[PDB]
Amino acid sequence: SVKGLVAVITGGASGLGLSTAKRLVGQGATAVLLDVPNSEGETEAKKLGGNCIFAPANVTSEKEVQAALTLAKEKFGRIDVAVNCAGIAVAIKTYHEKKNQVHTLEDFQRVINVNLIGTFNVIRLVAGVMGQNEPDQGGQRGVIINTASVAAFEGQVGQAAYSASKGGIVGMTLPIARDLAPIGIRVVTIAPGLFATPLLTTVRNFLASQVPFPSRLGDPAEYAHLVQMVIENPFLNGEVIRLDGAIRMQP
Amino acid sequence: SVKGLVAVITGGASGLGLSTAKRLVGQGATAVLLDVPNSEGETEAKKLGGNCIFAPANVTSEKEVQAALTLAKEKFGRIDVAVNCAGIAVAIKTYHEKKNQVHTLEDFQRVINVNLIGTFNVIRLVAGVMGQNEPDQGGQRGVIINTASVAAFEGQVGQAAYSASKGGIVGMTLPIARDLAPIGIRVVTIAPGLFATPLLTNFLASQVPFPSRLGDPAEYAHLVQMVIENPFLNGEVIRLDGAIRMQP
Amino acid sequence: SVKGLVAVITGGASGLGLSTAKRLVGQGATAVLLDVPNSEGETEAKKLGGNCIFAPANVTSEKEVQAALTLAKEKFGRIDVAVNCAGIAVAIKTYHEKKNQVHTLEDFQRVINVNLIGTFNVIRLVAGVMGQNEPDQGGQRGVIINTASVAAFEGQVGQAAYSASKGGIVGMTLPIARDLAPIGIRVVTIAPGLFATPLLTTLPDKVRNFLASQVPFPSRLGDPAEYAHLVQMVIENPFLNGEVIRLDGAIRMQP
Amino acid sequence: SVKGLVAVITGGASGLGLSTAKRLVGQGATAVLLDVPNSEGETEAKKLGGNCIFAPANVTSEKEVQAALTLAKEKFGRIDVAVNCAGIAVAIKTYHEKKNQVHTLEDFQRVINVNLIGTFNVIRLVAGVMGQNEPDQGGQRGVIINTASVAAFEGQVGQAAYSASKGGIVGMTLPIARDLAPIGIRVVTIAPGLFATPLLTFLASQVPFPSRLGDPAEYAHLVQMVIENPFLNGEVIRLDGAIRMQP
Ligand SMILES: NC(=O)c1ccc[n+]([C@@H]2O[C@H](COP(=O)([O-])OP(=O)(O)OC[C@H]3O[C@@H](n4cnc5c(N)ncnc54)[C@H](O)[C@@H]3O)[C@@H](O)[C@H]2O)c1
Ligand SMILES: NC(=O)c1ccc[n+]([C@@H]2O[C@H](COP(=O)([O-])OP(=O)(O)OC[C@H]3O[C@@H](n4cnc5c(N)ncnc54)[C@H](O)[C@@H]3O)[C@@H](O)[C@H]2O)c1
Ligand SMILES: NC(=O)c1ccc[n+]([C@@H]2O[C@H](COP(=O)([O-])OP(=O)(O)OC[C@H]3O[C@@H](n4cnc5c(N)ncnc54)[C@H](O)[C@@H]3O)[C@@H](O)[C@H]2O)c1
Ligand SMILES: NC(=O)c1ccc[n+]([C@@H]2O[C@H](COP(=O)([O-])OP(=O)(O)OC[C@H]3O[C@@H](n4cnc5c(N)ncnc54)[C@H](O)[C@@H]3O)[C@@H](O)[C@H]2O)c1
Repeated sequence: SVKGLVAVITGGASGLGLSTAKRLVGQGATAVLLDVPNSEGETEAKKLGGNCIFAPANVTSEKEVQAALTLAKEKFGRIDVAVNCAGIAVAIKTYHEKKNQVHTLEDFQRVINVNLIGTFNVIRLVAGVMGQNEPDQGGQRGVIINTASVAAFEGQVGQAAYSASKGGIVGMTLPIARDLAPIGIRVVTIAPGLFATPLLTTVRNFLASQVPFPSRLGDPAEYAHLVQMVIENPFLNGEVIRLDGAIRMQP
Repeated sequence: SVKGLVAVITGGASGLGLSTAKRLVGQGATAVLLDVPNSEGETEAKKLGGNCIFAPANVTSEKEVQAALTLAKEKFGRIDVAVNCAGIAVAIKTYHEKKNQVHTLEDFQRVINVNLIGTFNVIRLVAGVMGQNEPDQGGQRGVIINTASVAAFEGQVGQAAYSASKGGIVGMTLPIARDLAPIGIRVVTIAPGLFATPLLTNFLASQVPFPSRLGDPAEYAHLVQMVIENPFLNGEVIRLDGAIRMQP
Repeated sequence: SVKGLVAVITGGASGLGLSTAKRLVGQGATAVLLDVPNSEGETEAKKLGGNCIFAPANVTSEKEVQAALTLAKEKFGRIDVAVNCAGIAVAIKTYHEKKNQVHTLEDFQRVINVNLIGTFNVIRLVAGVMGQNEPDQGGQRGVIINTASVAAFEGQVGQAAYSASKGGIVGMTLPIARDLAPIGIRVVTIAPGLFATPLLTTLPDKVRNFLASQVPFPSRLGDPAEYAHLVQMVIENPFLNGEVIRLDGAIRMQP
Repeated sequence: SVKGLVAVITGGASGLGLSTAKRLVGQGATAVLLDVPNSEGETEAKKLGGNCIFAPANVTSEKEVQAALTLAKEKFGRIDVAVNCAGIAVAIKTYHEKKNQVHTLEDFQRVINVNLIGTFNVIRLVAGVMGQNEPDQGGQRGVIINTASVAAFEGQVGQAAYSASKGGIVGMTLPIARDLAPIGIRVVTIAPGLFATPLLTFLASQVPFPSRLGDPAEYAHLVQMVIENPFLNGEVIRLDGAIRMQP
């Protein structure tokens, strides 16, 4: 059970992170939605009730992420779970032939900074807050769950920056789990396929037609169920799980 | 949830398969333990009550597996879930120079037959029984979960036969999920690390990063329940291993 | 350089194993084609000249493989390299809903037996032969190269048996490398994508006439000589071990 | 044969990139060592003679890489091969309890910027130069080889930033190969284990066989075979003596 756990969920105002918060709060946990000020964070935290609050923060900022973790610790006393869902996507070829356009350096850097450096910035700072917890009976002080993508493995045309960012999350999953093993913090990454979030919601239903079964986009509530299972299962650690209806992405 | 689902669990008399049966029956499902006659299948099925029965079957025998599946379908109405836990292990080097000892072909074949051919035998026969179910509201007719091992990825010295058998389970997970997509059967594989079961029959726990101990069979059972419940998990292998990576 | 090495190449009468033998013999190695009697083995070994001989053997037979290895080792004095290319393919769904047909157990067992158990059979029996070699200055006594397939990773509809057998070769590559590390035999597996060989008749027809469009670049079937070049690089590079290499034009296979 | 090809090798002043340049120039190719101004690049380029020049540049700078590729084109006429070996490493835990010390953001960013963004920076700019080449008889215009690491798969304690950077090179190998397929540029990544370069010079004893650090010239051989094999694309190759890294 997740009842009573405190979860900080980056990208919590929409899509996968919002669905996660709704499921964990419906199961008794407390959630802090960490998302940018221009998001619907405050609306969604109101709708989810008194066990969910909004902490405005950009995951690339050390100050702002420290302030949101400080608010979560003040309000709820501790942090037990962090879910990294904050992310952006772009579709830009390395070299776009009809326009003779090279991918810019700044667009690659922006996707790296939000998705990869932003996820490490939350990990590193939440690990220190989870380390102040007393261990449970099984030695555990917290669980950190990251969101990669099947683009880490079958990146499509146009996905170089996105796939590098998500490959980086995959690549650092095991060394962070090994780093935090002495303090009892599990680190697991989910790699979603194609899900019905603002990111995707003809262009869309072609995509969807490619998922072997079920033959549709993923429902965010399915991601949220996998996050609850990862929190609950004490032995799942250092691993990346595809959640994708058996799709393999073509170019 | 899993309430009302009917599961067939090979290797169900012991270890990971027994723990899986205990958990699903505790959650309201029915389980049929498929295991060899020499096992404690009957006593464990009686202990679990009327929603658990024992069907004696060797998974390399299509006659015995098909009889066990028919007993399950007649007793409980249908089959919704199959979990392949039947398996054996050996630790035999390919070649051992000091004793000039070559791994026998028979010892390799035996592990492939039980672990890999036996798992495929169950999959192919249970698929058509699941195909008889009316699809649920999301189109699903059943879920098949296999047991590979981290030895599919970091096989140790002595594990050539076991690793070939478990790498075959890994390798066929995707094409069987693609085969069965049109009738709504999901296929997922769990790759355990080191677990506390009779398969071990004295320094193993210290290698695991965290938790730094052998896995508890009930943690495998919990992951099985999650795979059964999640409609979108398919064609994937999941390591359940405390972040271990095996050295030689 | 492979000049002077003695290679035993199973599946040597055709396709990838034949091209391998042609390249290695053209670079000065000696090659023993191991392939079934009912094949072009003999003719191809004659066409390749005196450094190429045909040893009839089914890789599922312990006695035939041992007799082919013994023939290589007596004739040429030693065995330095083994290449496993013998294999078969079938396209059979686990369950075919339209025909209400279940994959037979014997069709799965036969593909496992040739592709997986036959490769292990060659490996286990050649390992002791290579361990009689004097180790070179780097400690090496031999190299074993196996052929899996991208089907170990992206098995298609109908490829359950094939992908199980090739997944088995991938899964055992590391433990066999670790087993043979103390006597200096490297173990490497190549996973080809789609190659222009007599094996292609397995695909539908309107599906084979279609392959090239799926390969990003080069946008065509692989040429067997490209597999052979990769085999030569694996034999030459001393530090390649316990690894599987995809050789596929960057394809990822769809269902 | 690589005879006549022009290769730009980042990190060319030392270690794996230098051994690659030595091997390729000894097989008749031409090589441009792209490495920082403070490296020994110019002296190593003179020792290899007229077919090897140095282009001082930091791979994280657009301007300096553009200048380096223009120098390569001006000297040798075209670019056929790029090899990304420029890289750095740190050993810093995500959180170190005994010191109560969080890994700094800046140390992680530095490693990501040189290893990952710097490799993409070279890839994107060299792809435009290789697209100026007429295709060979097989449609190819160039070959780009990157250097990841086994730390992309078994990153050790202290390797978070390095493993993130190297996992990003692995993750982007396939989409970049797919992006550049229509212009005939293959993209392949090598993931070395443990090699005897300045980055390292009991680790030797953990390699199954050969039981030693890798010799840079074995990485160089593997680069030459990737350049020569027309069908290797979108793949990552471990070059590691069968090691699997423990924590
Ligand atoms: N939807 C898919 O199909 C899919 C597939 C694979 C992986 N993902 C990953 O799932 C995660 C969740 O995405 P989603 O589909 O829910 O999309 P979404 O756009 O609905 O939600 C992402 C949220 O992240 C927030 N965010 C973006 N940049 C941020 C920043 N710097 N700091 C703080 N918050 C920031 C956004 O404001 C938004 O609320 C992302 O990491 C995405 O890459 C999505
Ligand atoms: N315990 C571990 O550390 C571990 C780690 C990784 C993978 N696994 C895998 O988990 C699965 C379960 O093993 P376990 O640890 O529970 O061991 P176990 O020995 O306790 O249980 C395996 C059961 O399979 C049965 N079985 C063996 N061969 C059979 C056959 N031909 N037909 C029918 N039943 C047969 C045995 O009688 C036994 O009851 C196996 O596939 C095993 O390879 C185990
Ligand atoms: N051609 C492709 O597209 C492709 C793709 C991936 C993997 N492969 C693998 O490449 C290897 C070579 O296949 P190919 O394409 O060269 O096909 P091929 O049919 O041209 O050659 C395979 C050879 O293996 C021999 N062989 C089959 N069973 C044997 C047995 N029991 N004992 C001894 N020899 C036996 C056959 O007689 C044949 O000469 C096979 O392992 C195949 O699975 C091929
Ligand atoms: N040596 C190993 O054991 C090992 C193992 C795996 C991966 N690698 C990777 O191999 C590659 C080569 O490293 P190496 O071992 O040869 O080490 P090295 O230090 O000998 O060579 C790396 C070179 O990259 C250059 N470089 C660093 N930052 C740069 C920048 N911003 N711009 C331009 N040049 C820059 C350095 O000046 C140096 O000449 C790196 O990517 C390294 O991460 C090395």
